[PDB]
Amino acid sequence: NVNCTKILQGDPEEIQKVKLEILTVQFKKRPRWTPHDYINMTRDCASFIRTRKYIVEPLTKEEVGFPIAYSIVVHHKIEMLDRLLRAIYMPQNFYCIHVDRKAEESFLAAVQGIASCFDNVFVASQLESVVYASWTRVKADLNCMKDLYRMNANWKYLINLSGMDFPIKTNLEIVRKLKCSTGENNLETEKMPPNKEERWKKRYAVVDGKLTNTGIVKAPPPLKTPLFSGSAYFVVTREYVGYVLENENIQKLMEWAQDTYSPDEFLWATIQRIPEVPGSFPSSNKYDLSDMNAIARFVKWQYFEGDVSNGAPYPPCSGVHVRSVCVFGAGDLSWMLRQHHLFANKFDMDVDPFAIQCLDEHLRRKALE
Ligand SMILES: *[C@@H]1O[C@H](CO[C@@H]2O[C@@H](C)[C@@H](O)[C@@H](O)[C@@H]2O)[C@@H](O[C@@H]2O[C@H](CO)[C@@H](O)[C@H](O)[C@H]2NC(C)=O)[C@H](O)[C@H]1NC(C)=O
Ligand SMILES: O=c1ccn([C@@H]2O[C@H](COP(=O)(O)OP(=O)(O)O)[C@@H](O)[C@H]2O)c(=O)[nH]1
Ligand SMILES: *[C@@H]1O[C@H](CO)[C@@H](O)[C@H](O)[C@H]1NC(C)=O
Ligand code: NA
Repeated sequence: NVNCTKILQGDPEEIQKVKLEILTVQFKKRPRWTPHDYINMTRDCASFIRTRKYIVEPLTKEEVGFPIAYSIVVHHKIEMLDRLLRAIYMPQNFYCIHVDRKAEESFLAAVQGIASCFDNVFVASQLESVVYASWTRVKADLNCMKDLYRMNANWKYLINLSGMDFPIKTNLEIVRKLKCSTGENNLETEKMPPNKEERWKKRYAVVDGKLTNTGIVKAPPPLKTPLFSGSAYFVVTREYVGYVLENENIQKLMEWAQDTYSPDEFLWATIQRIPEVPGSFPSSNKYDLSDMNAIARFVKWQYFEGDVSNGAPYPPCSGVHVRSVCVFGAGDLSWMLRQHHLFANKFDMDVDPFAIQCLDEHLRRKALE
């Protein structure tokens, strides 16, 4: 009933039609799949793959010759994970899923179910209990990095994702952008703004499942170069993964970073400017990369949204905001798709499944050409 073609072109009438449908009593009562449904469905992997329409064969030789690794950190919403995995799944790639140690038993079993169906999807060999804004969020990605670097020698790039991400490019287009990177990494990395300093000048501790400022003053970072500011999300070469897992100075930086607030938002940005890190850029601010100029992740921050022809980096959210981040509505997609980033965040089947559906369809159609 929803014309996804009109949605992707940005037709206000079709968008309004989605907005109205979302408001109905009938929509909010719609039947949802449970983690138990997934435990059930994945007993028969052949039928699960067929039914859910995973892609079982690589689409081009170009893609076959360019394997990609993914690290996916999740804790809930099994249906969104299955949609995300299906959208990015290729037989030649690798997928490590980190399930939060605190997640529900049934969710963890459902993730293991899905993973058991694929030789190249698997659960991280070590799980962290992930506390919001803490080191354990970084630690989750490092765990996956460790597994992936050991399991195969031939993948080119690692991309980290969360459970509520969605691709806005096909595998083929991602591979081509990565080939265009020429062994360089790509992620946000900008001069540290002075209002983010309280996050690492002080020691933070977990008090009652919650990361809190102790007020204790930290030693300076063990680094010649500056700290840089960025995001949790990155696109990095295998050689970078290797270096970071084994280099001693990087290790000291990480150990120093453990008791900071949101270390994920400076750790990667910072390492990317250390000389000798594979794929790194010089620390000169001429090479700084903003979130819009990097390709890693398109994200809309509430306080930045506005009139793009008036200086706003992107137009207002059409979904809803959660902690200042736009969760995308169908009205966001048109503009989003003209951007160069590989993935976007956040989506949510509970808020606007029509956004995901149209994006999902468009990408599958586009790929099968
Ligand atoms: C596993 O699933 C099958 C199919 O159930 C359907 O799909 C599921 C994912 C979920 O959405 C269910 O609500 C759907 O009905 C189950 O087989 C069904 O069993 C019910 C109850 O006896 C029956 O009414 C249906 O006709 C059956 N459908 C089919 C296709 O056989 C099955 O019971 C589930 N098994 C377990 C162990 O939970
Ligand atoms: O209890 C939690 C909460 C968060 N996460 C993960 O941490 C990452 C970041 O979560 P989110 O994007 O919601 O944090 P925020 O958007 O508020 O910065 C995601 O991969 C989540 O799956 C987690 O593993 N356990
Ligand atoms: C959806 O809209 C497009 C573009 O306006 C139109 O060409 C197409 O026929 C429509 N699809 C259906 C099945 O109604
Ligand atoms: Na597996």
